[PDB]
Amino acid sequence: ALKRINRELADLGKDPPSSSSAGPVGDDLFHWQATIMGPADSPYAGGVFFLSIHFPTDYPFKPPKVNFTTRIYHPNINSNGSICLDILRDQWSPALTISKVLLSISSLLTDPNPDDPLVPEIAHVYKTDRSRYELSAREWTRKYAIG
Amino acid sequence: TIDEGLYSRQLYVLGHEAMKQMSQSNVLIIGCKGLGVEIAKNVCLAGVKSVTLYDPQPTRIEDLSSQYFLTEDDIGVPRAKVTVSKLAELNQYVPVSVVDELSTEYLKNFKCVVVTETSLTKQLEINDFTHKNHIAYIAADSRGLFGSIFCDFGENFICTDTDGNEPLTGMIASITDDGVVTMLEETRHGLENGDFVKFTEVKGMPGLNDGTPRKVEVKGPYTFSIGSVKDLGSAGYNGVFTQVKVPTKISFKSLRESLKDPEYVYPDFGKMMRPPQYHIAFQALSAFADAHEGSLPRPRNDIDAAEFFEFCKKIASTLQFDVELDEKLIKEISYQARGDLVAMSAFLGGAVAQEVLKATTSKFYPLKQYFYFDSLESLPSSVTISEETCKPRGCRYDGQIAVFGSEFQEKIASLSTFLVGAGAIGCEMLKNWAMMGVATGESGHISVTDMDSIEKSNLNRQFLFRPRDVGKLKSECASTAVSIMNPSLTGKITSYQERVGPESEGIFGDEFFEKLSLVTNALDNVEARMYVDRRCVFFEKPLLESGTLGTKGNTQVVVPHLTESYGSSQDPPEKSFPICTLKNFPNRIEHTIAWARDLFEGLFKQPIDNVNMYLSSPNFLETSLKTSSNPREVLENIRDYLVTEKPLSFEECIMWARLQFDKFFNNNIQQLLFNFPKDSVTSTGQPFWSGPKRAPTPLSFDIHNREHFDFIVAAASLYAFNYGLKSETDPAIYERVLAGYNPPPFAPKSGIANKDKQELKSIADSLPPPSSLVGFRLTPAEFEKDDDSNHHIDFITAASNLRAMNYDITPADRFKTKFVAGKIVPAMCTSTAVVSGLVCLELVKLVDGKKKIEEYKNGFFNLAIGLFTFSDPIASPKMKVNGKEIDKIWDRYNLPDCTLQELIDYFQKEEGLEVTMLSSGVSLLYANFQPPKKLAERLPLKISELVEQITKKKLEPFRKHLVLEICCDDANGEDVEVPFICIKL
Amino acid sequence: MQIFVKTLTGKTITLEVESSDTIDNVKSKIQDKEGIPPDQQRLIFAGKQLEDGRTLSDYNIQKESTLHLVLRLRGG
Ligand SMILES: *P(=O)(O)OC[C@H]1O[C@@H](n2cnc3c(N)ncnc32)[C@H](O)[C@@H]1O
Ligand SMILES: [Mg+2]
Ligand SMILES: [Mg+2]
Repeated sequence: ALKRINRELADLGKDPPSSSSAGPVGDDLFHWQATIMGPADSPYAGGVFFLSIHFPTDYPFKPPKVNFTTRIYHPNINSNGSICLDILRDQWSPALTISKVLLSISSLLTDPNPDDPLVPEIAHVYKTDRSRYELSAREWTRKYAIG
Repeated sequence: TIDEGLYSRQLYVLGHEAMKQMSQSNVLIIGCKGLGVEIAKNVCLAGVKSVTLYDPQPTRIEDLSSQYFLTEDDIGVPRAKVTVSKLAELNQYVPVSVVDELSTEYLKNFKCVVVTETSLTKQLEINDFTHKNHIAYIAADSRGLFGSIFCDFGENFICTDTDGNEPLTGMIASITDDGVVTMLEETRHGLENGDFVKFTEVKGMPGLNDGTPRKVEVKGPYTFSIGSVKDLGSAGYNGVFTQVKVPTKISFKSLRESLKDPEYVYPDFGKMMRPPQYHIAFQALSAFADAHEGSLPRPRNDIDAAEFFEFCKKIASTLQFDVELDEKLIKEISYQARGDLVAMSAFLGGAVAQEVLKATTSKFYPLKQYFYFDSLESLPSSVTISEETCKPRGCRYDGQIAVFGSEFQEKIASLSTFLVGAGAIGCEMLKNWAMMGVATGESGHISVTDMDSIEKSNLNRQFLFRPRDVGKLKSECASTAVSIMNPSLTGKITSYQERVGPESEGIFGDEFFEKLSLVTNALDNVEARMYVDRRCVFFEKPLLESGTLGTKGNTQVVVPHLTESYGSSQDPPEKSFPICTLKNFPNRIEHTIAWARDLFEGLFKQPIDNVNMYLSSPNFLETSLKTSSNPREVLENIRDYLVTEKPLSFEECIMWARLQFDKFFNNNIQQLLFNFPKDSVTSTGQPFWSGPKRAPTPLSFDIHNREHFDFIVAAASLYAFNYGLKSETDPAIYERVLAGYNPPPFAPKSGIANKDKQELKSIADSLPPPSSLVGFRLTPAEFEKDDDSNHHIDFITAASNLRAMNYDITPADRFKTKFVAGKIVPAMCTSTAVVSGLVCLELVKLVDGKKKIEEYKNGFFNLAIGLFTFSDPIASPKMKVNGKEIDKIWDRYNLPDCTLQELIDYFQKEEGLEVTMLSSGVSLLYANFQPPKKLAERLPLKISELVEQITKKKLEPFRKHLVLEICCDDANGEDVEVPFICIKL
Repeated sequence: MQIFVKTLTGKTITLEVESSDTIDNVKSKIQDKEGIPPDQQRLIFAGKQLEDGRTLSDYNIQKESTLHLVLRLRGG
């Protein structure tokens, strides 16, 4: 696990992710903290979201545990930060890098999926009253994502 | 009326109807030597109605080579008489008897007849009777490193289950007018041509819902065809299909007819020319015995081999066999005629016992009809095997010396093995080692470790443990039992109660591991297997791995500097469902069972842990307020479980259970249907509640309903257990208390600054001070599947079935709920016997120190279909480092406890490589991209000092080495892989 | 060339291949028909486990040959 984790870390160093920045906590390779910037064409524009990544002892043969730390008002992200992403539960394969996961999370942020939601109330607001959803997401990103 | 407290793991393999039919069948076993006693033991553990033994031959010393129910005090006594006493203790529901005289007409009392150690004329006489009276007949034979099985279940045998798999089922997306059934998105049906399926809940084609099975014509991994459904309708939408398994008729031939034209089962496709040779060879053995007053050829005797080969030629000519006889192989069969190996006995006994169960239950596909096996690659080549060394010495190892010799016996007696695990495979392995004479010499030793204790369900396949042993340590009992079997093992077995893992490296350290000869894994999880594999790789010890599941099993061997390790390959991982599916949109009973388990944890475990940690840690709230995802949830849990909803009696527990019923089965469903009404549509105009999403409906509490009452009882009982109150089971109190309940009104909510911190503070200070509560704790509920009086499986079953009723899913029972929630692994005694036999056949290869990789075999088998297969191990990959050949697995660098700068300089000067990353354990000791100040601080430190500083944890006194991972780049910048570093402290 | 693959659970699979196909192509075909990733497949022919990077002709696999698809188990 250590070899592949260091390969991914070096590759992140070798290529500026621009929209993201992940790295180990202190000196522990099995606990990363990553940052995601809210897309400009999104209600979360100008927001910094922190994620915690926990690599299992069996990496890359088990998915990393990725959880949002910043509060976000999204149909597919609940109050605990759990992310409704398929590549993190049962579609994980030992060929996906952390950069791919971060790109997937950014794509999830730029457009939600209310037809298979994790938070039914936010999904209902999104489907019926879009403007209220926009205002709520803007308020949440101004209150929690900016500080 | 099956005792599920004993047959728990076996019922998940066979079933209830199978075992009910099995408990009405009589089994006669002729012959009470190692093979016969193995078969009888497995049959007694399986649970047949009764077992009768017939063996009036007085005991001989050599019989102790594989008969573990015989002692040296039993010489001269008939084997059945001395074996029945010890067989009668294995299972209390299976009587075991002995008959001193066998007549043909007496055979009609038995469902199955097993024949061992019998001449061919007697076998023909018995089979001529059993064939015309429709009695299952099995004949087994074990000659040295050779084995044979023959099955004859009658001309009209009926097999109800052929492969032992669960019926296939799946959700349909559409059915066209021509029967083209299509699965959902990216879903595989898994059917094969000729299978039968039945449909339910098919909209637009009600005719398919009648329940008539239909033929399947597979057209791809996602679609199949059923024929013409023109009359039933034009097109069908949604629905589910379930496979229908149809009985088969199998016709067997008698032994007399089967001798002339046999039908072979091939255990290995690498040697497909041999079974025809063994067919002639075993008949020649019978003829030789008949011509010499029942005496087999003497070990490694050339005159007897010549006479035996003449018999083989005569038989091959008589049977019109058009096969050219391989003289070397046939004479090898002659040489090892008197061999009696406990490994071959275990392997064949497991196979034959499974065949007996097939005969008595009409389940799984039986062998058709001859099964000839050999393990001739196990014959030693590093010692002298001749007539002088293989002659009997009048000891209990004569049956093994007749195959391997006395020098190999001296090699075996000096082994220093390490057995990890003492379960079923561990018990079988210990018994095999005791019979083989392992570690009975002056320099031999056995170490066995296991941290578990004996339970009732373990007695069904771990034959070394008795009901009186329940509650004791597995390793101590196993060591005592095997010391009883072989008295020479007294004082040469050491038992530990330690779990093998990172926390036990002070006991199983360098000194412990450097004296071993081999390690055998008998575990049930992959984490421990990987840990032991890494330890064996570091210490360069041979490893024997084995695993079972139901009727399937595998064995692998890891040899230093020759093969790859256990962790070099991948296995399919456990399947976990999406959180969205579990929380809101279940469609299978597995989803609801997972939800029920999470509900159990969230109701009876987590809040209690939070309350207890609040009353212990003085700074719990301050840390939790900033180091938790939902500190508000923790505060609410503490408040509710301490002050707001603390029960002072059991009636308050009943009211709490009623409230939780309303919360989890009536109100959340109403909120969900408020968010997504049943008439809602997706963003593309399709209905929302279609296909994998099933529209739920709220439940109204009715006391007369069984599931509602079960949930209330279990929830109230578990709450009382949490608060230490006295629960009750009489329905009268429940009906009295619940009658006067007024549910608070509920209306789903439509939704619509920094003061919340003040609210959290107000909640926190409202809690009673920890100082006022000293010595007060709440008992948490720790999940326990095997106890049927703690209300755990009862609660999980009730919650799962209620949530299934919410979504119109078919509820399950406590049996399946316990299977799913408990993550139980189906287990069988026959599979354990087979894997132990294979492992002990590879062990003698390890002892001989064979170097070539084609001499070792990894084995796989499935006894439900009668499949055996073997393959050579994979050689460890090689690589080029600095123009030198390096093994990628078994090679390492050995360096002193130098400084980081000196290590980097050594790698630069010696290997010509530039170090870029250096890590130890779970820490990054050095990286090329770190700031110059940190490096300049960390360079002049020794590796041990650097590790201690970075981990902030001093190395233990017993720690004698460090393992370091290093990533380095060459001069050109190309990344080159290198083996790990072993720093000597 | 047409070959057959038998699973440890009794299922049978038919593959249309050629003698020049690598083991990787066969594993990809098995993944297509079964969904088992190539890195988790253990194929056995005539007592030899097939390894990635070689061809069928390296193992003398011809038409109507039978391979076995096996896996390891975790009980004990
Ligand atoms: P089967 O499930 O019948 O029995 C397995 C036995 O293996 C032991 N075991 C599991 N895991 C470990 C570790 N890490 N160390 C030592 N022993 C282990 C169980 O206790 C069963 O006896
Ligand atoms: Mg146990
Ligand atoms: Mg277990």
